[PDB]
Amino acid sequence: GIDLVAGGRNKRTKRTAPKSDDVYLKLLVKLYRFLVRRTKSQFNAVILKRLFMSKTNRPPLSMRRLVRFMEGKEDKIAVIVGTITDDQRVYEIPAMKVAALRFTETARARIVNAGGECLTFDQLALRAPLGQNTLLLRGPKNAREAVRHFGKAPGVPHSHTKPYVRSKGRKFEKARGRRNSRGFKV
Amino acid sequence: PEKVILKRRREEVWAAEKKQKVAAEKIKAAENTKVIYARAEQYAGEYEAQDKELVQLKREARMKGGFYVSPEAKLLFVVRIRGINAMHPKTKKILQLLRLRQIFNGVFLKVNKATINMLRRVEPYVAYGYPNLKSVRELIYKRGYGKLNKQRIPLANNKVIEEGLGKHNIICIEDLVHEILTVGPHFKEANNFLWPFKLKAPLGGLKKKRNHYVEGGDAGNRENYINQLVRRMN
Amino acid sequence: SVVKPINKEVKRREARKNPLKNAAAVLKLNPYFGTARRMAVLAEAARVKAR
Amino acid sequence: VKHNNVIPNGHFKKHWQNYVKTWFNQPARKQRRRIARQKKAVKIFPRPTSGPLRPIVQCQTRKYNMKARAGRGFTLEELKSAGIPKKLAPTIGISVDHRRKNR
Amino acid sequence: TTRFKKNRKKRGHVSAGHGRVGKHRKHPGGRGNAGGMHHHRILFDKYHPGYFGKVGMRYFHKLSNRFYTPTVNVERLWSMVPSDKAAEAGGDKAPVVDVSQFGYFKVLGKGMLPEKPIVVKAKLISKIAEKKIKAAGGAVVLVA
Amino acid sequence: TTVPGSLVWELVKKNNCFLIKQFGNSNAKVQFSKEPNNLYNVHSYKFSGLANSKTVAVQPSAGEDKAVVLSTTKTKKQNTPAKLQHKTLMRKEFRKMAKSVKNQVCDNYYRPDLTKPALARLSAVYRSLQVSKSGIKKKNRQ
Amino acid sequence: AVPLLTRKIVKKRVKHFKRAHSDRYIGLKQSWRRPKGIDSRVRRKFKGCTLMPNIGYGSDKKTRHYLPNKFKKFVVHNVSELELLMMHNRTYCAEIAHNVSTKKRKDIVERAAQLDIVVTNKLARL
RNA sequence: AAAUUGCCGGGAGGGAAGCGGAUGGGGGCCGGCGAUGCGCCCCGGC
RNA sequence: GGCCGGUACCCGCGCGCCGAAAGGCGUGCCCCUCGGGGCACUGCGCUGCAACGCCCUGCGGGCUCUCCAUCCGACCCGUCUUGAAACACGGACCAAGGAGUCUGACAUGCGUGCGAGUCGACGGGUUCUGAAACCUGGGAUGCGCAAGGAAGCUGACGAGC
RNA sequence: UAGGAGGGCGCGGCGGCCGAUGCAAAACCCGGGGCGCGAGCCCGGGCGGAGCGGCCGUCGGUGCAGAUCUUGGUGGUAGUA
Ligand SMILES: [Mg+2]
Ligand SMILES: [Mg+2]
Ligand SMILES: [Mg+2]
Ligand SMILES: [Mg+2]
Ligand SMILES: [Mg+2]
Ligand SMILES: [Mg+2]
Ligand SMILES: [Mg+2]
Ligand SMILES: [Mg+2]
Ligand SMILES: [Mg+2]
Ligand SMILES: [Mg+2]
Ligand SMILES: [Mg+2]
Ligand SMILES: [Mg+2]
Ligand SMILES: [Mg+2]
Ligand SMILES: [Mg+2]
Ligand SMILES: [Mg+2]
Ligand SMILES: [Mg+2]
Ligand SMILES: [Mg+2]
Ligand SMILES: [Mg+2]
Ligand SMILES: [Mg+2]
Ligand SMILES: [Mg+2]
Ligand SMILES: [Mg+2]
Ligand SMILES: [Mg+2]
Ligand SMILES: [Mg+2]
Ligand SMILES: [Mg+2]
Ligand SMILES: [Mg+2]
Ligand SMILES: [Mg+2]
Repeated sequence: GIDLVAGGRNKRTKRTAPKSDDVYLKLLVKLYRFLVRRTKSQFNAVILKRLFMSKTNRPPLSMRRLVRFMEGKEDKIAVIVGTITDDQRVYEIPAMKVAALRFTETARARIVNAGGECLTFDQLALRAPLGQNTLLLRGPKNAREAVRHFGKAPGVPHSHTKPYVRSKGRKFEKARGRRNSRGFKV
Repeated sequence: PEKVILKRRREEVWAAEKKQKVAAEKIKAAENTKVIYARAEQYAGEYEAQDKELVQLKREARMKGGFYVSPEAKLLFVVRIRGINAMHPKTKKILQLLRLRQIFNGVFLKVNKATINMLRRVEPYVAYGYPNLKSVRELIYKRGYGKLNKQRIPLANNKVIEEGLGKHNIICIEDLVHEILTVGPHFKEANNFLWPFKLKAPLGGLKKKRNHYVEGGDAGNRENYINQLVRRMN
Repeated sequence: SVVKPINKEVKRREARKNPLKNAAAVLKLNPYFGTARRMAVLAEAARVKAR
Repeated sequence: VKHNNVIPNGHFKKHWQNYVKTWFNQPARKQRRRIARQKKAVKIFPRPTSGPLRPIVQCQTRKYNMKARAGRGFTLEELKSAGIPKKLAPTIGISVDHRRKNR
Repeated sequence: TTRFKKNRKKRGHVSAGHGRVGKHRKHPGGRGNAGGMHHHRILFDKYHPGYFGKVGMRYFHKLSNRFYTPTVNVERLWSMVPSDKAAEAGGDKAPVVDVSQFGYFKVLGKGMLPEKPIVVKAKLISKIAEKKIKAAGGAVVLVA
Repeated sequence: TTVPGSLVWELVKKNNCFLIKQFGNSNAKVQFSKEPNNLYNVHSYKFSGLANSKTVAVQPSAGEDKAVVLSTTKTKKQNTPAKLQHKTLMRKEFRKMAKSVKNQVCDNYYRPDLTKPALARLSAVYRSLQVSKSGIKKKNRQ
Repeated sequence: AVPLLTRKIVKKRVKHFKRAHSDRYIGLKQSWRRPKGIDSRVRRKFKGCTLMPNIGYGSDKKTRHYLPNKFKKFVVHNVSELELLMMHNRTYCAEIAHNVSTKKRKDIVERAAQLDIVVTNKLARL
């Protein structure tokens, strides 16, 4: 006998590989296993594990937010393990070089028509095998609608959690527990 | 083909580079063995002097009409003697901190008011005492394993020590012994480096494990008599 | 242009050599052991022949 | 009832399994209507298969008054202004609506 | 897909995953939302505060069409302008956008506008929306 | 292989008309590939006669004595199935045919990969031709 | 015809794991079922009771699925499937499928003769 | 097909039998159950 | 004296001679000063320990199969229970049948497609094994794109650490 | 233990691929040989006399020892009362 928790074995879990059996994403993973293995680029280590990620851990990035993050750094390549979506609320976009897994059709046209480039991750490893002169960006992870419902319960003090309710209006989740005139105010 | 010659040439460069590294290493190995030889002589030298000096000091006091109080012990060897079932939570936690989480595991300790008061709270579970040169040396050679990158690596050679400690100017097993025995400036590092010793069940048996050594059992402090118990579990 | 030297080495655990009573194992651990033995081995010659 | 879920409100407390309407006859409905249209086309040839002429009307109700759609039939004034007699229009392919107004 | 259902992995296990002590019994808590104020009171108060009671006033025969007012912000008015006409302009010459032809009734003021003047022609508008349009140099027109 | 070989291996790895797999998906699985341009009949991308533009075939000919057929496909004819293959009929002696195989598999950098496998398959194919004609003489259990 | 395997095959158990109490009832099948009973002394592993299969009994990965012949088997149905063993003759042995007729078996045996393929049911159906 | 039954042959038994580990005796069965080939050589022909 | 192992590196071998083989044989510096000792420059390659047996279609070899013998172990399963071998219940035996499914709403997770959009799901058109497939509409159908108010109503002027 | 998950085994269809069979398919029988920790699987011999199997994907009325379980058949009781 030896005093250990679960025999000293790891009880946490991480994705050691992607879930999708998508042949091209499988090919990209083989490239970056080789790149992390031989080049030891810390950038390359980040790109590999982000490739092993679910759709909700790789949220999209709008071109408005990307244009803000690139401003003044147009001698570098924006890198997003995810999707670039077009944003109508922007007018000025600089000529910029963006690598991403996907571009929407409107986004890619907007970037190209500015005089930029819509790179893939295979093309990135040609032009930056160690991620040199790159701007590595994520999108807003906690911006989902589901995230509003997370955290402390809707009916506890100081919580601003969104309740699961089937409709809106006065008859749905407003009376007892939501105002002083009906019982109590949460 | 260009890809053919392009590939061979780099391998020639790479193969050329390796021999320079290996040529450099035999030279460093030659320097090291003399350095290691030099260190071991004085370590062997000064232990003999320390033994003779205590004999000398005690003799001088007796002819003066007084007597020499010997230096208080600094190194303990602690061995676990009780199994892992039915343990009190505070006793359980201390033995984890002492790196004793299996019966007949042994580690080396510094004496401290902080340390001695941790052994007082887990004493029924451990036997301990003051190790000597032979016990400290034979434990480390025979049963010494290193903690390299969280892994238990046997100290079959000196390079394991160099890569293990190195920074603290610990280069050989013999200076690793010295660092442990004469508790030195890097005793913390050189004692955490050693993985907990895995000892035999004692050849010849124990007395009643349930009692203190003073009563005739085996628990507690048995100061120099720990060396007799090392011989039988090593 | 950026990869490191390829490594085809397969290094394995090495078998145990008796660290206390194997000549090529003690010496490659503690090179001074040969001298330390011989000193008292030499002194034992003097001690026995003395009487 | 248990964990943070939406309040369940399914209306399945009657003998609902006796009024289940399945749609396995949807492809056959399309064919019968197609044959019906095709058979009707021959019996009215050469008259157009869309039917009689429908006038432009604005839809009701704020949400739709900006959208024009086909109405039931022409008013009496629209018919008389264009000089198409009241009782001749349905006979020549023009629907009538004695109820609609011209405001 | 019955082959991936987990009951197929509990075959040979007595209780089918529902326990030996507390069984799978018929309706041990009551049916549906029974006990919202008695034995599910913590759950209703914790996750659905406001559930019980009467607030506000009734509206006999509510028709949704009467309440229909689609809204667009000013930040989205320039996607509405075609590029060639976004080119045809002077300093004083601005395109005119009838948001009613795009399905919108009111114009709200979220977001920024480019310097180019614009003439927004709407049924309804907010304070800030016209304040931002004027500050770009354009004008607002009311229609019905 | 009008698309790359690495891509094609991805598509045909888990299922194709040549892969005969037996004894389940446990540690008892045995799998072979019976396509004719696979030298060891091994279902791997190294030996795959499907996911490579450059492949070697070593086959005993049809009813005829001592004729080994050696075939190598053509990298640039991938989309012309009929005239993709360059086959050669050799009825010379073994050591002389061991030269022809090296000339077309190794020395031109075609597939330095399959130097050993092609020769070994020639050794086995050629010996099967002797035994077919001469009849069984040895038992080979020693 | 000479097998490659140069290592003795060690089995940690040769007996089967018969089902508990299948010796006491007739309608119980001998195939292994793990007891789930609350008081089952087989499940609780008392000494003197029938044993349960563990991963610890697992045979060396090197000599796994090798027959006493020191070849690993591959069942063939025709001559074509036999010719897949041409280059594996020192590791794999063919075996004709149980429902291959006498006529077809004569062909497989003739062809296996030339390619030097060990066949473990060469005399069946004749 | 099984439960259950008869006949023939074999085996064992002092108030249960069956069972798990060992092995010893009997059976019954296993020829991929277990090899006789490869290298130098001398002819004598292919 | 017991158990394991038998070498693709660690050891070891060839490159010189002697020797059946152990093993020995050279030079120079330091040391005592006997014995002799210690250090020295080091290079190329190579690199699975052996010797004899027994049997060879036998009355041989082994076997995970069957029976039997002996020693050791060994209470009947399922179940509820703090606790079952129970003087707790169910079970004489065998074969076949025999129990978390379908549907609607919602939720989290994961996969796919598109993305400020997204659905063609009621219809229409077309379709010759197809009740399939394929095309079409939507400029506002659902959901999303904006919220706070009981309501009348109003509706995000652009972030720093 | 209660409980959760992963990876497998097995049964029957459907879309595809690869095959066996009157020179004897399925089912069943065996003191036959084997493989796998195991679910199970492969082969031998017999019986039978016309169908069957493996692989990929997908699907389901898909795995029994119990329920005083359902239906059928069969024992001991007993050549007894
Ligand atoms: Mg409060
Ligand atoms: Mg003893
Ligand atoms: Mg005792
Ligand atoms: Mg006690
Ligand atoms: Mg369980
Ligand atoms: Mg459950
Ligand atoms: Mg139950
Ligand atoms: Mg319960
Ligand atoms: Mg209870
Ligand atoms: Mg409950
Ligand atoms: Mg009450
Ligand atoms: Mg219990
Ligand atoms: Mg019977
Ligand atoms: Mg009898
Ligand atoms: Mg027994
Ligand atoms: Mg026996
Ligand atoms: Mg009780
Ligand atoms: Mg009792
Ligand atoms: Mg009861
Ligand atoms: Mg009863
Ligand atoms: Mg059944
Ligand atoms: Mg829409
Ligand atoms: Mg069915
Ligand atoms: Mg069922
Ligand atoms: Mg039954
Ligand atoms: Mg049961």
